[PDB]
Amino acid sequence: CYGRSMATGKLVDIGEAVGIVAAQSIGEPGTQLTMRTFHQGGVTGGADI
Amino acid sequence: TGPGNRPLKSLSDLLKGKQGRFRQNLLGKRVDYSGRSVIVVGPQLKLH
Amino acid sequence: EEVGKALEEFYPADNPIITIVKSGATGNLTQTRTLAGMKGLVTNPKGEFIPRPIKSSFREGLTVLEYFINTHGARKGLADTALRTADSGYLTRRLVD
Amino acid sequence: FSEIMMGTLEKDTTSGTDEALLDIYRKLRPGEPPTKESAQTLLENLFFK
Amino acid sequence: LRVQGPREVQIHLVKEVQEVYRAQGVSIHDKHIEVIVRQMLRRVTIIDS
Amino acid sequence: SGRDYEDELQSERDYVAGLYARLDAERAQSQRRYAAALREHGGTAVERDAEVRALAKDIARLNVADNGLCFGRLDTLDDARLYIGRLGIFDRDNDFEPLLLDWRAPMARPFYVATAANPENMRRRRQFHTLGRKVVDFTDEILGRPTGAEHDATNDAALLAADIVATIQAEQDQVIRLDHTGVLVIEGGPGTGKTVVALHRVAYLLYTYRKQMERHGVLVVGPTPAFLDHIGRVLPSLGESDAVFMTPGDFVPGLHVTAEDTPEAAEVKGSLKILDVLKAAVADRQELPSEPIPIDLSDVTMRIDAETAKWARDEARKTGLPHNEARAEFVDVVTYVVTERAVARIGRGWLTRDDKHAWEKMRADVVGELEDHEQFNAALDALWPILTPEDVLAQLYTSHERLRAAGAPECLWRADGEAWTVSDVPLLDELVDLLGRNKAADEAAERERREEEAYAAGVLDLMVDREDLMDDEDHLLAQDLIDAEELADRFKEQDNRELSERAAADREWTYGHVVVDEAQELSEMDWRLLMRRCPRRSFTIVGDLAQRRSPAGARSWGAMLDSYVPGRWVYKSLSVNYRTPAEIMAVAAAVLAEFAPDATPPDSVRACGVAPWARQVTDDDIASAIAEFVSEEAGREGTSVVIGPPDVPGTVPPSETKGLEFDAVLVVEPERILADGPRGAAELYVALTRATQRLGVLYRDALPQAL
Ligand SMILES: [Mg+2]
Repeated sequence: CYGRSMATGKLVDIGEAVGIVAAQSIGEPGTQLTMRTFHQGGVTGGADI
Repeated sequence: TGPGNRPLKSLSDLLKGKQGRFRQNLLGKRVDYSGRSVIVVGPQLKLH
Repeated sequence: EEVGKALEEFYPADNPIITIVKSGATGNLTQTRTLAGMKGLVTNPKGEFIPRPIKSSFREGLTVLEYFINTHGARKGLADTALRTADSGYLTRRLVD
Repeated sequence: FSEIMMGTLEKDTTSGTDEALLDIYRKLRPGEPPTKESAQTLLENLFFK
Repeated sequence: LRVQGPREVQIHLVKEVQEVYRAQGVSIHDKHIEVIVRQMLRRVTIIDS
Repeated sequence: SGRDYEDELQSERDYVAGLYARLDAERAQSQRRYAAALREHGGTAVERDAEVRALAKDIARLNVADNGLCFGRLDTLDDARLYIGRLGIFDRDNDFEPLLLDWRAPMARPFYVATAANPENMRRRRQFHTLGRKVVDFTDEILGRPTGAEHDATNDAALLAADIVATIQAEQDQVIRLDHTGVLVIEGGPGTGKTVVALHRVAYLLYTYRKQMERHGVLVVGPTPAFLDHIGRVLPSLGESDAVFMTPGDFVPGLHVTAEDTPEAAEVKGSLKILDVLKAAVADRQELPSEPIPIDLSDVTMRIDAETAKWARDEARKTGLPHNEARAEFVDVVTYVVTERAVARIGRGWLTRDDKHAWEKMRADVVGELEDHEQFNAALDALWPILTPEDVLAQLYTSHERLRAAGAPECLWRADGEAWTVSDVPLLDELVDLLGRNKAADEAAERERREEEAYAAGVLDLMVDREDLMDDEDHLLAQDLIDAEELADRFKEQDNRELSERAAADREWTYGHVVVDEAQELSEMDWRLLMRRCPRRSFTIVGDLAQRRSPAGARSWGAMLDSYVPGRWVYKSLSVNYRTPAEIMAVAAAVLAEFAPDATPPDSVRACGVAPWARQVTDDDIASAIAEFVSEEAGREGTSVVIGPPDVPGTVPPSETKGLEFDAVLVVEPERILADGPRGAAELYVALTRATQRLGVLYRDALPQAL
C-alpha cells in the first residue's frame, strides 16, 4: 500500500520507519509558509485569511 | 511531615514528580568518540 | 515591473550577469533588477510599504535617505528569520509525536 | 467637560478629604492602624516632598 | 465526516493540506500526508452496547 | 413612476454595472498577483510577507465592498456629479478623475453634512436602495427651495412644495447641525416628520465622530429597526459590523420576551420604587431556620440554632457585599462557630486555651471535615442560597407571603412565575448587580493552559543552543526573542467575532451612542438600564409625549432625563405640520382637547384636495365594507391601510402602525379603540394622525364626543 520508497525507488522493506520520515518531510519546508504576524499589537489576525 | 512543614516522599512519589523515571529528555546526550572542525571544499574527493 | 522587463530584454544572451541567472546556476532576475535596474519599494518598521521608492540601483549607489530607509527591512529580517523557526519546530514536533 | 469623569464621581462612594485619605492609607498600608495623622502624612511624603 | 463518512473526510483533509503546500510553492508526495492523516481517524465512539 | 424616472433608474443601473465590472477586473488582477506572489516571489521573506499581506488586505476590502458598492449621488451647483460608494474608483488613463468617491473622503462630506438651509454648494442629493449588485430604486432630495418635480418614496418634497418653507428648513437645519454631543431630545408633533430629522441627525453625528465610535459601537432601541435600516443604508460598514438593535424586551441577552403586562402591574413594576422591593426580596432569602438544624458531624452530634444564624446574617449584612459575595462571610462565620463548638466537645476539657500545636490542628481537622460534609452544606444552602434573577423573581411572584415581606403591592400577583413580560426584563437585568458572582474560577482551563505552556517550553528546549552552534557566526535564535508563554498562545484558538455580535452577547458592554425611537414608551427602569449601558451620556432620543400607550411610559422628558444629566440635556421641538392635511390636523386637535387644557399643537399650513369622510355600520356590514374599501383604494394608487382592533380580521392594530405613514387610512369603530385602557384616546389620536392624504371613519352609532 505504501509502495515505492521515495529515497531509493524500490518497494519499501519490512521495518521502514515511514511515520518519522513523513513527519520530517512535512515539517522541513514549514519555514517557507506564511505565518501569523509577529507584532504583539493590533487587532486579531483572523479577519484577513 | 517531620522537621519543618515538608512532607515525606512516599514510594509512589518516586514515579510521579518532575524528577524521576518514565520521563523523556528533550535535551540530547553528549557522546564520546566525537569531534568537530571547520569544513573546506575538496573537489578531488569522490561522493563516498 | 516594467523596468525589470526592460532590463531583461536589454541584456545580451552571453552577458555573465544574466548568464549566471538564466542557466539556473545561481540567483534570480529580481536580484539582477535590484543590482542594475532599481531597488524599488521598501517597508516601514511596521511592515508597510513606503510610498516613495528607491529609484536608484546599487550600481549607481543609493543616496543617504534611500539607504537609511532601506536599512529597516534588513534589520527586520534578522529577527524575522529567527522567529520563523519556532512555529516550524512546533508543528514538526506535533507531527513527529 | 467630560461625562466619564462626572460618572466616575457619581459612582464614587467616598466623601470628604479625610475619608479619601483614610481609604488611600488603608490601601497602601493594609496592616497598619487607621490613624488620621499617618493617613495625611504618607501621601505628602510619597510624591510631593 | 458526518455526511460522507471516513473515506471522504480523509481525502478532504489530504486535498486541503496539499492545496496549501502547493499554493505556497512546496512539493510533498501525497503519501507522506496520508501517513499522518491515517492516525487521526483510528477510533470509534460507542453510543450503545 | 414616469417614463423619465424609469430612464433615470436604467441609466443609474448601467453606471453601477460599469462600476461593478471595473471592480471585478481589479479583483481578478489582485487575485492573480496574490497567487503569483505566494508562489514565486523570489525576494526576501519580509518583502514577500509585506506584498502578500497588502494584496490579501486589498482583496478582502474588495470582497467587503461587493455588497452595495454605490450609496447615492450628489449634484453640484457647478453641474458636476459625484458618486459616493464603499470604495474609491479612479480612471488611470483619464488623469484619475474619480468615478466613485469613498464615503470617508473629504469631497463626500456634503453627503452627510449638507442640509437644505445650509447646502455645501450642492443642488440635489440622491440615495440608492441597493440590493446586492442591483438597485431597487432611488430617492431624491433637494438641498434648497423645493421644486415639486422630484421623485421619492416619502414624497416629502411634494408635500413641502404644496417664508413658511424657509422657516421649516431653518428649524430642521438648526436641529440637525447642532454641535452638542450629549443627550439630545427631539419631539415634534404629528405630521411634522420628526423621523426624517432624527435620521439625518443620527447620520451627521455618526459621520462626524466616526473615528471615535468605530470601536464603541451604536445601540438602536425601538419597536422596529428602521433606524438601524437607515444606518446600514447610509453607513453600511457601521450597520453591518458595529450597530446593534434591541427592542425594550430584548435588554437581557438570550431572552426574547414578547408578553405584555396589565397596567396595574406594569405601572409599578416599571418605576424606580421597585429597587427597594428588589433589595428587600433578596434580603428575605437571607432567612433563618424555624427549628434547630442537626449538623451531625461524623463523631459528635452538632446543632445550629437561630441565634448563630442571626449573628452570621448580621456579619454578612454588615459587610454590604452582594449576595453571592457575602455568602463567603456568612459561611465563614458559621463554620468558625460550629468548629469552635465541635472542638470544645471533642477534646473534652483538655485542649482549651492550649498552644497552637493542638487546638489549631483540631480546628483544621474539623474545618476540613465540614467542607466535605454533605448535610452541613445542604443546611447552609437551606438558608442564604445561591440566587439568580430568574429564580428570585419566580419564587417571589409565586409565593404570597414573600410579597408582603418585600412590600410589593398585591396587584403584581400571578400564578406562574416563569411567564416573563417585557416589564420583567429590566428587573432581571438589575438583579445581576444585586446578586453578583461567587468569585467564579476555572480549573480545567488552567490545567490546559499549563500543559500548553509546558509543551511550548519543550519545543523551545528542542532547538539547538548557542553553546554548540555550527554556523559561521553567531546570530539571533528563537529562544532570544520568544518565550514559552508567548509561543504557546501563538497556536491557540484566538476566536474572533464581529463587534455587533460580540457586544450583543455582553450585558456589561458600554456603547458609544444610543438611539431611542418612540422614547415615550420607556419607563424609569428602562432608562436606568440604558443609561447604565452608555456612560458617555451620548443619546439621540425621539418620540412624542402625547402618543404613549404603555401606562408606565415617561410622563415627560424632564422626569426621565434629569436624574442622570440634570441641566445638561438639550431639547428641540419641531413646529410646523405639513405631512398631514388641515382637516386631519383639526380632527387630531379635537381628540387632543381631551389630553391637556392647552396642548399647543403643530399648526398646519397645507390642505388636501378632498375632505375626510365618515359613515355608520349596520347589520354587520363591516366584513364586506373593509374588503370593498381596500379593493377600491389599493387598485387605484398608493398605499392604503385599515386600522382597528384585532376583533376585525382586516385591521392592523395600533401597536404596529405607529411608525408608518400611508396615503389613505380607514379607522373602524373608534369607540372600541377609545375603550382600550387609559391610553385609548392616545391610540385613536395616533391612528387618526397616520393619514397623510385621505381619512375614512366607520362608527357604530355616533361619532366620538370630541368629534
Ligand atoms: Mg555559513
